[PDB]
Amino acid sequence: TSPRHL
Amino acid sequence: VQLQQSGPELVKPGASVKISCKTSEYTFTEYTKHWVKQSHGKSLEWIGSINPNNGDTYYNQKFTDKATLTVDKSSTTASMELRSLTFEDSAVYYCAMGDSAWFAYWGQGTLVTVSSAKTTPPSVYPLAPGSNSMVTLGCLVKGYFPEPVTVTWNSGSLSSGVHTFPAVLQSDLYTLSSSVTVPSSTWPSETVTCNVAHPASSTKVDKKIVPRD
Amino acid sequence: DVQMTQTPLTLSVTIGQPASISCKSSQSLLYSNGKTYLNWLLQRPGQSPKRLIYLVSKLDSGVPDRFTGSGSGTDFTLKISRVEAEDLGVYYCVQGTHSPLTFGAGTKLELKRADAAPTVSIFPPSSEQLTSGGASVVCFLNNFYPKDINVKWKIDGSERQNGVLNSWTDQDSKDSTYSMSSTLTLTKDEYERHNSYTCEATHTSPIVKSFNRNE
Repeated sequence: TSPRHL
Repeated sequence: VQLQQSGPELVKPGASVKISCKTSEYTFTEYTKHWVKQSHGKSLEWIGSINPNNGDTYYNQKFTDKATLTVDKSSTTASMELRSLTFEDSAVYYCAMGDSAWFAYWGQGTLVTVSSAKTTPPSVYPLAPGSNSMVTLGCLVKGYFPEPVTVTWNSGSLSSGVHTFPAVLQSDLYTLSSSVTVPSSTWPSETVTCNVAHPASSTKVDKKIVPRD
Repeated sequence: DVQMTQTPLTLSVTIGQPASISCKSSQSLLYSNGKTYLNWLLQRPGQSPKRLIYLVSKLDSGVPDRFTGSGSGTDFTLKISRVEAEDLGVYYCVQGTHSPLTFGAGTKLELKRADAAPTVSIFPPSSEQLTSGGASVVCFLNNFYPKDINVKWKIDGSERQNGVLNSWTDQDSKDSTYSMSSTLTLTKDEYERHNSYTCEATHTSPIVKSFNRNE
């Protein structure tokens, strides 16, 4: 996954 | 890969400015692009980040005040418009990669000077010895505004023994100097030149370092 | 905003010796997918950041192996087992689990080496600048170590203090030395009013260079 801000 | 940032900008206080960033290879245009502000002599701050796919923008609340992030239709160029500029907005602004390539690739520019002065192109003066193994020449570049100035020796052929010293502001104008050290046999037989470029004043000088008497 | 406390703020290391930089965070950096988004960056002055460690411990594609990163939750450490001249610059931690992304203050890493004298050079005002009615005597103190060094200016034997401008460089990435420029700027009239001009480096000290206007 990923933070969306990243 | 590369990020290619637009160039140095001089902007009057009150105005706005837009800084762009072009992706070199198609493969990274989808990636999230980040924007970071480094104030002179200082540390790093996160401005925000844009998703070139859909356009989603994520801001550090400190800058909603001040930064808008868009992307062209290709998503090959991510821009940042800084609105209503104050003196505290003078800094370097970077553009950096995101997603699984988070902060692996950074652009190079961009210096923003917020000021009301006109540009002043530098004077350039040659520094020749004039009274052992090697000889040190020099290039004095005095009284210009704003920053930056680029200095090169023989269009980049000379890089080994070069020292370009940081500029210092002296009552509205910047002065820098550059030294170069070559072998004594090289000079004055062959040619040594500082090339000095001041883009804000579209100025370029190619000063030959001829010996004195 | 996650506060990122980096320590120490400066570092000075003899080449071959190790270095260590710590990063402590006000919040945990563990993300709900089990990954911790903490990077280690290096910046050489004027240049742009380069990535060294991502996800706390993974080396980026090109990075030497004396670099290691460890930690979890709120304490992270970057370690260099043998430091070299190339490693100079400013190291930051940055977290990206939480928003806004936040960086440490930085860590300037300074290399230690054996003492070195400046090679000092003096340059009389150019004729081009004299034509314009000013005179700048430029002095260069190049490739010296340790970083602390001073210039004094002697016009005709005595110390002059008005008219000086000084600029220091950062450490060199190959020989790990330092360099300096000093400019005494007189008016053409004041300059043609004296004969002997001296540039004196206090640091093997002192080191002087002169010229005579009449020659």
